[PDB]
Amino acid sequence: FVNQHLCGSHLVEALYLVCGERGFFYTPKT
Amino acid sequence: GIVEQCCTSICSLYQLENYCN
Repeated sequence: FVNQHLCGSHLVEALYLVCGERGFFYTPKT
Repeated sequence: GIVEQCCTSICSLYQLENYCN
């Protein structure tokens, strides 16, 4: 794993890897 | 919230696991 601050799309793409085939969700705020 | 932890600092894969089940 590579350390990076994770916000926006970076967080989403990181979650695909960590959660794998289980999928994941995100909590946006308009 | 958990989003702030990852935006302002470095969420390890362990912290990231919380975003899913």
